[PDB]
Amino acid sequence: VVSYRVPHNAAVQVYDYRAKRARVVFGPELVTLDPEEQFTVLSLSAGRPKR
Amino acid sequence: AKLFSVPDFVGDACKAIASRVRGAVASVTFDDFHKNSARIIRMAVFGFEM
Repeated sequence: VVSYRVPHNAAVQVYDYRAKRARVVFGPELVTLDPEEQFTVLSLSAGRPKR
Repeated sequence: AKLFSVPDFVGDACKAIASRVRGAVASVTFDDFHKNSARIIRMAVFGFEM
C-alpha cells in the first residue's frame, strides 16, 4: 500500500481513477490510496527571495 | 485543535510583533524612539485606546 501521513494543518487531494470519484481530506489523516488513486503533487515556491 | 492552526506560532508571533513595532517606530524620530522607547514600542504592538 502507498499511504501518506498528512500533517495536521494540511490537506491532500486524491482521485480514484478506478471509481470515478473525487475526495480531498484535510487535517491529520492517513490516506490510503486505492490501486488507481493518485496524489496531488504540488510544486511550490521556495528559496530565500522566491523561486 | 485551533492551537495547532499555525505550525510555527513562535515565528508567527515574532514576525507580527517585529513588523508592527518597526512600522510604528518608522513614524517617530530617533529622539522620540529613545525618550518614549518602551512606551511607543508597547503601543506599537497593540495600538489602540482603552
